[PDB]
Parts: sequence; structure tokens; C-alpha cells
Amino acid sequence: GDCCIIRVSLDVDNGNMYKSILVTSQDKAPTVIRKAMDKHNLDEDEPEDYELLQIISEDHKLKIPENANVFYAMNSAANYDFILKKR
Amino acid sequence: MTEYKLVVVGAGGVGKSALTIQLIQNHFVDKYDPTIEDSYRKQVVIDGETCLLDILDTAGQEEYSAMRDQYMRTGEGFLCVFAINNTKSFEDIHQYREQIKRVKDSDDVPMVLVGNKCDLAARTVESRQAQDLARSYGIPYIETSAKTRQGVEDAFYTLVREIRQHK
Ligand SMILES: Nc1nc2c(ncn2[C@@H]2O[C@H](COP(=O)(O)OP(=O)(O)NP(=O)(O)O)[C@@H](O)[C@H]2O)c(=O)[nH]1
Ligand SMILES: [Mg+2]
Repeated sequence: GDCCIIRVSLDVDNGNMYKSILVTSQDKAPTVIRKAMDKHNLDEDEPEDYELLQIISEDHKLKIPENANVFYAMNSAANYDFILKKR
Repeated sequence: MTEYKLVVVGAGGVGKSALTIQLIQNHFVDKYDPTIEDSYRKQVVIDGETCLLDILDTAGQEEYSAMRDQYMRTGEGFLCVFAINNTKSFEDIHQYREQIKRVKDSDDVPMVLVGNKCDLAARTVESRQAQDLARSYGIPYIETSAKTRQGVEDAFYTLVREIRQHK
């Protein structure tokens, strides 16, 4: 039942810095993207047009493959800061 | 432009997120969505002076209680929220207060007791017992409604002024 708390930010400017969600070891990219979208109230939109990037730093960003297991794909030794944006 | 780090605390479902979102994004949508930890920021004018408001919207669920120590240490002011139709949340608010004082180790932490959901007729917590509790705590008591936006600005701005008075 492994999982981690990650911070997801939106590429917009609406007053929110980030919103935390849970990433279980069963979570594939489509699952986390829909979870992030809902959390940020993007229920109308489709997870297809969305991309998930891990912010390692201001110069480094890890692109999470569309069908990858986020729990195992993300850099666990880095910041659990992610950005949800349109592909 | 001075920055203020506000923290919204209280039992689950009392309206912490609703309150925060009402202030920051000026809207209310009835939705079930338990918080782990969300962060907001908005520049706003309070008493003829622009300042930066950092708002940490915390989890009411006991599942994420281990995070309390960390945010209580960094937080400068706390909005202690409870719902007027939830007696248990009113009782829980005592625990938050004592925990904040314990972690920060101070007898004068900027706080504001908030009685949310004052729009609901089914009141189970009288304003009198809440005011007396706030009086004993020596902090202000403000009844709010994240739905109608009643007292929302007052609650957050009063906490800001409280922090300013302390700092
Ligand atoms: N009538 C009414 N409903 C409210 C008010 N504030 C919040 N609610 C409703 O109460 C429910 C829970 O509110 P929410 O803001 O999610 O509570 P929370 O304290 O943030 N929950 P959590 O601790 O799990 O993060 C939601 O359906 C919300 O719309 C209010 O002032 N009036
Ligand atoms: Mg919530």
C-alpha cells in the first residue's frame, strides 16, 4: 500500500500555489492526471490534452510518460513538486 | 510589502478550503474534496497598505496529523475554524489551540476563532459559548459563511492585523 504526497501546481495564475494529492504504487499517468485535474477543478477537460512534469529544479523538469507508473517513474530523491499543463 | 503566513486549521469538513477559496478566488462551489495540504497566495490591501498573504489550507483528517508540527512552527497566524452545526469540531478546536502553543512554545500566538457555516439554521453551537472561549483565549471570535461570503474577509484580515500587532 505504498504511496506518496505530491504537490501539483497549475500553469495558470489563479491564486493557488499548489494542491497536494496522493500517488499510490498503482497510479499510472492517466490516473494521476485526472486526479490532479479534478483537484484543480478541470472536470470538463480531458486528461489527453494534459501533461505531467516533475520539477527537479528551475532548470530541470522530468516529463512523466503518458502511461508510466508515476510512483516508480518520478525521481523519488528529488522534490515531489509537479506541474500540470496542456501538452 | 510585508508577507503574512496564515494557516487555516480545524476538524475535517468544517469549511477550511471553502473559506480559503472564497477569499482567494472569490467563489463557492459545494463539493466533497478532503484536503491533504494546499497553498495559496494573494496580494491584497489591508488598512491602507498592500501586503502578500500566504495561506496554508491544511487537512482536517487525522490521517495527515504528522504534518501539524512542521506547519505550526512556520505559520505566523492561525485561523481556528469549526462549524456551528458541528459540536465535535467545536470541541476539537481546543486541541488545535493547545497544540499550536505547545509546538511554537508561546503564550501569544496570533489566532482567530472562526465559527463557520453560520448560514445554516441547524445551529448546535451557540455564539455565546464560542465568544466565551475566544475571550478566555484572549483572541477574537468571528462567525463566517464560506457560502454567502459573510465574515470571510473580516476573519482573514483580523488575523493579519493580529500578526502585525504581534510582530
Ligand atoms: N452551507 C455551507 N456549507 C459549507 C460552508 N463551508 C463549507 N461548506 C460545505 O461543507 C463541506 C466541507 O467543506 P470543506 O471546505 O471541504 O471542509 P474542509 O474543512 O476544508 N475539509 P478537509 O479538512 O477534509 O480538508 C463542503 O460540501 C462545503 O461546500 C458554509 O459556510 N456553508
Ligand atoms: Mg477540503
